[PDB]
Amino acid sequence: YDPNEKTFDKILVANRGEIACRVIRTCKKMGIKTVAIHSDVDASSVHVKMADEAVCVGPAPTSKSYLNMDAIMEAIKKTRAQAVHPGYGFLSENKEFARCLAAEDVVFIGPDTHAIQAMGDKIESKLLAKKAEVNTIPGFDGVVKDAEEAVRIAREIGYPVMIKASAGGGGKGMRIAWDDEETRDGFRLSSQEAASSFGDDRLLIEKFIDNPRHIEIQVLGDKHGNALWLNERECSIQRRNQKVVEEAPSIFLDAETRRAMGEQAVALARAVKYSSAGTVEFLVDSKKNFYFLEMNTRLQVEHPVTECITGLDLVQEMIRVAKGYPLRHKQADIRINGWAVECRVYAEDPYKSFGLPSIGRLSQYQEPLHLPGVRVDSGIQPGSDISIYYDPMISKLITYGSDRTEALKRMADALDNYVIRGVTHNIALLREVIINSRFVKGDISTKFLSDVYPDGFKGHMLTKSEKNQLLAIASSLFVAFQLRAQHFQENSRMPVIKPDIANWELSVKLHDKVHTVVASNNGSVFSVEVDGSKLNVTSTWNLASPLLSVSVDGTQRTVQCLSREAGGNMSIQFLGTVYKVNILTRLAAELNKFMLEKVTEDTSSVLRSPMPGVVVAVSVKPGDAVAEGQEICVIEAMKMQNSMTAGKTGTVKSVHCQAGDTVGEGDLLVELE
Amino acid sequence: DPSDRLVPELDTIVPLESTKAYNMVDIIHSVVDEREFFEIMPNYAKNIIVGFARMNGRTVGIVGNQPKVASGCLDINSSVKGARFVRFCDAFNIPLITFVDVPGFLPGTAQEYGGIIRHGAKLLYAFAEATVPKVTVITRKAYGGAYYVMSSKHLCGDTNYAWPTAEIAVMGAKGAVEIIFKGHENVEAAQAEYIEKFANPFPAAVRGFVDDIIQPSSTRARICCDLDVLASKKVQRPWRKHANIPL
Amino acid sequence: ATSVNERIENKRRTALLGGGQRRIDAQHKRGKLTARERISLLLDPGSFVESDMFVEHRCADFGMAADKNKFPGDSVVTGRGRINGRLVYVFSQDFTVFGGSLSGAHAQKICKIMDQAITVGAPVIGLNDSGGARIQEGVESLAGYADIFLRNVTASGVIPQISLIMGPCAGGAVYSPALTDFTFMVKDTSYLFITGPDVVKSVTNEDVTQEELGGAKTHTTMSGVAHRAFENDVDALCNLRDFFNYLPLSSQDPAPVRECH
Ligand SMILES: CCC(=O)SCCNC(=O)CCNC(=O)[C@H](O)C(C)(C)COP(=O)(O)OP(=O)(O)OC[C@H]1O[C@@H](n2cnc3c(N)ncnc32)[C@H](O)[C@@H]1OP(=O)(O)O
Ligand SMILES: Nc1ncnc2c1ncn2[C@@H]1O[C@H](COP(=O)(O)OP(=O)(O)OP(=O)(O)O)[C@@H](O)[C@H]1O
Ligand SMILES: *C(=O)CCCC[C@@H]1SC[C@@H]2NC(=O)N[C@@H]21
Ligand SMILES: [Mg+2]
Repeated sequence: YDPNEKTFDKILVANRGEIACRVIRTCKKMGIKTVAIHSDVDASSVHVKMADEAVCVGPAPTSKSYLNMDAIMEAIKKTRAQAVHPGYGFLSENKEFARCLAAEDVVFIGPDTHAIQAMGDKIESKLLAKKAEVNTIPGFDGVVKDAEEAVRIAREIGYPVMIKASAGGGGKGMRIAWDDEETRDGFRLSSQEAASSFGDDRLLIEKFIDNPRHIEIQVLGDKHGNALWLNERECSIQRRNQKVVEEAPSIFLDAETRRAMGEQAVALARAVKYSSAGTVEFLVDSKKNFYFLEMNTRLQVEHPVTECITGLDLVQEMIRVAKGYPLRHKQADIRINGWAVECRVYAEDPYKSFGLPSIGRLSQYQEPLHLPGVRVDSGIQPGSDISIYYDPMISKLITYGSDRTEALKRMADALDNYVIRGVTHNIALLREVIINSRFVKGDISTKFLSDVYPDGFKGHMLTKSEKNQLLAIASSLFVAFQLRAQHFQENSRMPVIKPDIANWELSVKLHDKVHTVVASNNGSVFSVEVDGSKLNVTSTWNLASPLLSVSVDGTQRTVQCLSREAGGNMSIQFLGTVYKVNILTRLAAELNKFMLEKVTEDTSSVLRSPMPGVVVAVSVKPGDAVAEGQEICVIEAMKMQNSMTAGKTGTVKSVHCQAGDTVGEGDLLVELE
Repeated sequence: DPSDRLVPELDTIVPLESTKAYNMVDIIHSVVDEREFFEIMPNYAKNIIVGFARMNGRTVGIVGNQPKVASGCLDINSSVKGARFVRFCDAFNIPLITFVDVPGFLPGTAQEYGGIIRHGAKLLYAFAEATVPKVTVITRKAYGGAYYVMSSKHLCGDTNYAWPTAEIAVMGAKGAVEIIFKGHENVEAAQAEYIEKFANPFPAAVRGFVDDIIQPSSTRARICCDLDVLASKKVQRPWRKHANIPL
Repeated sequence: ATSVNERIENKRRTALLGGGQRRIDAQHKRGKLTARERISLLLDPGSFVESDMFVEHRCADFGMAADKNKFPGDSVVTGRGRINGRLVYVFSQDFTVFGGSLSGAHAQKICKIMDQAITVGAPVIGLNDSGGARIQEGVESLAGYADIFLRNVTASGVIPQISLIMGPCAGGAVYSPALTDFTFMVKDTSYLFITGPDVVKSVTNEDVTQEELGGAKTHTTMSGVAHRAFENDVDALCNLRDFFNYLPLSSQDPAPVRECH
C-alpha cells in the first residue's frame, strides 16, 4: 500500500453491492478519488455513501440503469474520471463498452478486448485450448446442427454426453443426456431454449465428467507478458451450477497437480495475452485428470478467499497493472499460508428448491466482525431491502486459520453469530454443509447437495443429547421470562409479594412429541430435568440481546429467539436451524387437553376496495395463480395508491374491475379461488 | 434493552414519493422495547393503530396512522377507536406516543351523514384533554385539520419531532396554488416556488411548531429520554364535576 | 392639525362597514345580516362592549401586505354584553372580509374573549360564518384553529358554550361547533361539511350540492350534529335569547330560579 507511486486520481466503479464496496475500500487504501454509480432505488446504498461522490444513472431496472452505456459515458465525462472498474458481471464482458471507452483517454481496468471476444464463446475457447496443448474434455469440434449429427457424434464421444449452449452462462443452457433418443430430444430442447434465452443457437456437445471436483486457478497477468498462478481454489459445492461454499486450499489436489495446473494456466494465459486478473476452471476427476472448462475474463467472485492464503490485494494489483507497472512478485514468492473457507449468504429459502430468491426489508442486520479470523464482504446495511431487480445475495463470509478444522470451527461460530431479520436466508444450509461428516472428511463432488439431501433440504436432524440441550435451553428461557415478568418497581401503597415457587413443571411440545421438564432456578443456574436426564444451564440471561450465549453441561451454545407469544409458542434458532417449541405448564397442558381443534378454512376469495376511487392499474387476470403478499389491484385514491394483496395462495377466479375504473367503498373487484 | 439503542433501519423506511405506502407497525416494532407490542383492535378500523408497549420498562400507549390501509385517512371508526384508548391511557397515568402520517379526513356523503364531525371532535377532544406526557413524531404528512387532531403542540403537546420526510401543509400544494394564484393561473412556476418553501417541515419549525427535525435512527433514543423527564409532569385545570364529551 | 384623531375616526368607520359596501349589499341580497346587525339583535340594546376593534392581521405573503388587503377588525367582531341582564361573551364572524376565513388575528380575538369568559365565569355564544382558513398565511392559520379548539376542551363543563351556524362553514371550522354544548343552524343559508362538493366529486365521484351535503335539514334530521334549525336570522336570534334564559352562567352557579305565577 505504498502511496508514493503515481496512480489514477479518479476511478469510477461500474457495479453495485459488495464488489463496489470492496473496490471503494481498496481505492481509499491507496489514495484514489472514487466515483460510484447508482440507480434511483440504490441512492442510499453502502457503496454510494462510502464513495467520495456518486452519479445517478437511471431508473430501478438494471437493463436501464447499470447496463446503459451512454449514462456511464456521460458520468465519466462530467466527473473527469481517469479509470473504470467493472467489478464482475454487467459490462465487464461488453465489447461495445470497451471500444466506446477506449475511444477516449480513459482506460478499462481489465483484460484486452481480444481475450474477451476469444473467451466469450465456448467453441472458440475449446479450440484455442486445443491449440494451447492443454488437457480438455474429449468432445465434438464445431457446432452440431441436426439431431442426427448429435446422435452420431454421441455414438463415439461417450454415453454420458453433456450438451451446452454456446456463449451465455449463469448455469443455464447445460444439460446431461444418456441415450441417443435423449441425445436428440435434449438437442432440440436446447435449441429452442438457447434461442429464447441466449439467442446464439450454437450448441457445444462434449463428454460429461462423472463426479468431478470444480477446481479453479487464479492467474494475474500483466502488460509485460508475465503470468502468475495464485495457488488454487475449490468450488465443488454448487446449486443449479452456481457455487455457494468454497475452499481455497484443495485437499484432494496435491503439489505436483498444483504445479502442473498452474503451468498449464500460465501457458494458456500467455497464449491469449491476458494482461489482468482472471481464473481458469478445471474439472478434476478421481484419477487427478483435469480438463479446461472456462477461463473467466474478469475479477472472479470467489477472489477474497485466496487472498487469505496469499496476502495479495487482487484489486490493487489489477489497478497497478492497468497503470502499466511490472508485477512486483515472482512465482516463487507465491505460497500457501494457513487455510481459508468461505460461504456466500443469499436471500433465499434453502428449504425450497435448495434456495429460491425472496424479497423483503432487513429490519435487523449484524455481522460477527468481533469473532476471530472472520472477514465479511457486504453491500448490506440495516434497512436495505432485497428487490427483484438484482442478485438476491446478502453477503460473503470468509474464515481463515492455521488448518482446515480451525477454519471450519470459526465458520460455524460466525454463522451462529450472524443476525439477519427481515428476509429468509440460507444460513442453515451453509452450517450443515460445513459441519457435515463427508465435507470434513474430504469426499466432495459437484453432486454434494443433491446426493447428501436427495429428498430436499429438511433441517438439522438433532440427536438425543442435542434434543435434551435444546429442551433445557427453551425451558430455562421460559422460566427466565416468567421471573423477569415478576419484577416490578416498589409501589409503597400495595407491596408486591413475589411467589416462592421453587420447581416449574412444564410441558414442551417439539415437532410432534411432548416432553415433561422440571426446572429449578438458583441465581443464574437452571437445573433442568428432561425425561430424567439432568442438565445445568448458565448464562447472563439477557432477554433483549438478539444473540444469547448459554453453557449447557460445559458446552457453550449460541441461540437466538426470533419469536415468542404469551400462548407458549416460541421460535428459537439453535445450531443454525429454527425450531418451534410450545411450552406450557402442567396444569395448562391438562386443561388444554380438553380444548377442541379449530378448523381454519376461511374464504380469502373476495376483494374489497378500501374507499371509492379510481383503480390505477390491474396486474392480474382471471386464471392467475398468486400467493400471499402479491399485489392484486392497485387502487389510486386521493393522491395515494394502495397495492391491495391476496389473503391466501389461490388462482384468480375473476377480475371484475379493470384499469381506469371508478368504484365505491366495498365493491366487487376480485374473486379468488 | 438499552434506552440509547439506535434504529438505522428506520432511516429509509419512508418511500421517496408520497404515492407509495409503508407499514407503521414496522416503525413501532423498531422503536419499542424488545419489539414487543400489544395491539388493541388490530382488525377493526385498520387505518389507525393503537396499542400498549414499553419504553425503558415503563408502560406506554402507542397511537399512529397506517398508510397501508385507507391511505392513513381518518374516518368515524378510526376516530372512535383512538379516542377511547387515549382517554383510558390518560385516566390511568400512561404516557402517549403518536406517529403522524395522515393526508386528511375521508370525504363523501357517507361520512357526513354518519356524523364525521362528532367523531373527529371525539378524537380531538381526547387528545386535548390528556394530562399525561405525550410525544409526537411526524413521519411524512400532516395536512388540514388532521394535523392538529393528531396531537399537535397546540393541544398542550410536550415534545414534537419531524422526520426529514415530513410534509406539514394547510392543504395540498396544488389546490393551495390554484386557490392562492387563481388569477395568476401559472402553476408552472407557482407550484415550483410553492413546493420549494412549503413542501418541507421548515415552516412549522421556524414558527416553533416542532421542537427539532431529528434523524429517524435516533427516534427511540430521543423518546425514552423525554419519557424520563416528563415523568413528573403536573398540570392544573379549572374545577368541574365532569366535562361534556361530544359523544 | 393632528392626523391621529382623523386616522382613528377613519379606522372606526372602516371597521363598522367591514370589508366594503357592495359586499354588504351582496350579503343582504342573499338574505343574510351582517355580523354587527346580528350582535345588535342578540344583545340587550346599548349593552355591547366591543374588544380588539383595531386588531389587524400580520401576514405579509402573496400580496397581503398591501393596504387593499388590510381591514380593521379582521373579519370578526368580539366583545361582551348582556341578555336579560345576565353577562355573556360573544363573537360574530364577518363573511365580508376575505370570506370570514380565519387568521392569526381572528383566532387571537376569539381566544382572548374565551379566556375572559372562563376567567369571570360567563357563557360564550359564537355566530359562525366563515368560508374557511386564510391559506396565504399558511400553517399559522391551523395553529389558530387548534388554539381555539384547546380552549373549548378546557371550557367544557365549566361555562356553557353555544354555537349558531349562520353561513357556510368548511374545513377545520366545523369542530368548534362540535366541541360546544349546543349547536343551532339557520335553514337554507347555513352549511357544515369538512369537504366541499367539488372535492367529493373529485374523490368519491358523486355529484351533490351544498344543501344536501351540509345543509340544516341534513344536520338536523339525519346527522345528529345540530340541535335545532330556524327559518331566518331574526327568528334564530330571538330563539337563542329564549334558550339562553334557561342556562346558568357557570357550573358553580345553581340552576336559575325565576318568579312563577
Ligand atoms: C385540491 C382542490 C381544492 O383546492 S378544493 C378545497 C380548497 N379549495 C376551496 O376553494 C375551499 C374554499 N372555497 C369555498 O368555497 C368554501 O369551502 C365554502 C365554505 C364552500 C364557501 O362557500 P361560498 O359561500 O360559496 O363562497 P364563494 O365561493 O362564493 O366565495 C366567497 C368568498 O369567500 C372566500 N373564501 C371562502 N373560503 C376561503 C378560504 N378558505 N380562504 C380564503 N378565502 C375564502 C373566497 O375568497 C371568496 O372571496 P370573494 O368574495 O369571491 O372575493
Ligand atoms: N463437461 C462437463 N462435465 C461435467 N460437468 C460439467 C461440464 N461442464 C460444466 N459442468 C458443470 O457445470 C457447472 C457450471 O458450468 P460452467 O462454468 O460452464 O457454467 P457458467 O454458467 O457458464 O459459469 P460461469 O459463471 O463460471 O461463467 C460446473 O461447475 C460443473 O459442475
Ligand atoms: C388531497 O387531495 C386531500 C384532499 C382531501 C381534503 C382534506 S380533507 C380534510 C381537510 N379539510 C380540507 O378542507 N382539506 C383537507
Ligand atoms: Mg462457467
